[PDB]
Amino acid sequence: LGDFMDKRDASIKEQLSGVKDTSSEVKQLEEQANAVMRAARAEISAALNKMKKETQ
Amino acid sequence: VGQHFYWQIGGFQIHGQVLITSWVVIAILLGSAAIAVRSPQTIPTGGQNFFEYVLEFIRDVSKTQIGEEYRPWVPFIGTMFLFIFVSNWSGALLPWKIIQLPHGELAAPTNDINTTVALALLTSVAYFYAGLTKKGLGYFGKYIQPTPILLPINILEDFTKPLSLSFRLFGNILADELVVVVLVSLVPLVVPIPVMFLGLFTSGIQALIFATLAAAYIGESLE
Repeated sequence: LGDFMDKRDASIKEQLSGVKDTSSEVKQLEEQANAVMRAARAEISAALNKMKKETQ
Repeated sequence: VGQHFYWQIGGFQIHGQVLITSWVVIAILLGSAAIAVRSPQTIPTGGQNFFEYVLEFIRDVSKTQIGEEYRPWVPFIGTMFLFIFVSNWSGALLPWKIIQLPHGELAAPTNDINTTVALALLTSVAYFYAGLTKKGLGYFGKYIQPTPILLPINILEDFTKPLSLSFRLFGNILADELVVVVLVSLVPLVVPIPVMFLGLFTSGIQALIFATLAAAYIGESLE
């Protein structure tokens, strides 16, 4: 008579744990979506300047 | 009116009301509990809803009182709740004046000495054991640090509390038996109509107060 309500509350428990790890993953994936173009744009200007020194 | 015993000797003079009433009430209680827990669904269906409502009632009244480890005493206090509940309803309802007994009567388990003093004794054994468990084995709750006088009265109250709860159950169920027997002995039963409601209310709340009073005292055992 106990495990029947244990399951019905454990559903909300696993749900809230899932939403917590979900929000962590959302911020991390948006960080990486910013980061890939940011890394490309920054390093391309880096190589631009460095090769431009030898060009001058 | 005949409450003593009948001579069903078994090594010592044993009470007959005690035996038959407590045996049949335990039997019908386990027959109710066992046949309906065979095939339970995850949804609280017809009887499982009632049984789980009783059990969450016991969960609340055991969670609010005792301490951090009430769950192993939830079986004890819950079977006590169920026993007093069904025995009060059986004393209010189940017919035992049309059936006659040659040597005595047969009304309820708590009408006699044995199955109230047995409850008191089992609770007291549980209190002494739980006090020697949760506290040390040298001196249980008896030991007096602040006051130099409370040393004998500590064991004296630890002796006089279970008998007090016993006398509570006595003064409830014996009074109820007197109500019902004189009220059906008045005249045909056109008189018990309003009194049956008060008896039912008092019996149900008698079960509840016995439950919470067992809870309070295993709480003191924890303390």
